[PDB]
Amino acid sequence: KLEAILSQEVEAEIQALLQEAEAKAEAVKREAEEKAKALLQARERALEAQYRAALRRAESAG
Amino acid sequence: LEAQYRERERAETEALLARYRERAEAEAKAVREKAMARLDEAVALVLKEVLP
Repeated sequence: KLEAILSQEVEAEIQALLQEAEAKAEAVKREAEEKAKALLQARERALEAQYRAALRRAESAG
Repeated sequence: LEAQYRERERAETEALLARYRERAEAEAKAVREKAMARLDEAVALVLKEVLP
């Protein structure tokens, strides 16, 4: 009989759901890694500019 | 990242200045020595026009 088994047909639909949201808990983290990363690509280029600029000034001064 | 970029430029922008200082006084020296051996010539040239 299905009684205890009756409950495993739900626990399988409500396991489908919980995996679909651990396929969103991965997507969210992808976007957030690609965000955190890009905030440091902007950090890299802007500093590089300010170091190109600081030595160029100090040459014209010299 | 800021911290080691600011410390990157500083440790070059003292060295560069220090070295430019060595060159400034040698390039001052490089025009003086030419001049004092082309000296009797300026003095002569000036003089011939201050006595009319």
